[PDB]
Amino acid sequence: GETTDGVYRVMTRRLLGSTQVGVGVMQEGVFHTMWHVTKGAALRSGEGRLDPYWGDVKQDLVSYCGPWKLDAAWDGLSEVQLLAVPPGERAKNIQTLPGIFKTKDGDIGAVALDYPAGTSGSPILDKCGRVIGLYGNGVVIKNGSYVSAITQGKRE
Amino acid sequence: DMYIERAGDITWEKDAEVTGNSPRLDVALDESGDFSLVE
Ligand SMILES: O=C(Nc1ccc2c(c1)CNC2)c1cncc2[nH]ncc12
Repeated sequence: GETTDGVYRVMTRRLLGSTQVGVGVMQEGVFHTMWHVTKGAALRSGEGRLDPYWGDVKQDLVSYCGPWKLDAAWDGLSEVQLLAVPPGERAKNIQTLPGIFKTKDGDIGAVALDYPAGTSGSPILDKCGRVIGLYGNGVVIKNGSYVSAITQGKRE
Repeated sequence: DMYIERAGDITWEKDAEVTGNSPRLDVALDESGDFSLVE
């Protein structure tokens, strides 16, 4: 149905009323979201249907209609903007400087902003407007707060 | 069955609310894509 580029809410009617389970990015006719939002299930866009193309539970990413298109990366120095699309609330750009997740396989960017689980799949942007990753997969720090990683996929 | 709805354009907003810290956390990632705090 609607394949226009932009940020989208991922909703469901399987519970009470209409519940937002996550967010996603439409870019180049491909819907990008976090795997834990949809679980690989098909999505609906008006009368049209989005069938999954690629997905990985460890990366926690999933693409619809085609391969992963997002390929920008945080430069390790600049402030980014989380386009937070919260449940029931309007889309809102929050500027922050990301921290670092140090792992046995290298360092990853991390936005220290707390949002409901329904915000998962909200894009993280650079000063150019490019999508450098998605919010929704991170850790719970000592003060109960959430610090999500900047999760980017791979463009073939 | 899940469905999508447009929420807006993907542009940077000049003069947006600047908040949040930049912490260096030591994490581990398991086969289920779940992060954990290493100490
Ligand atoms: O629970 C969250 N995230 C999530 C869930 C399930 C899975 C994964 C990440 C990756 N493996 C499967 C969450 C996302 N956003 C904001 C939050 N605040 N507190 C928890 C959250």
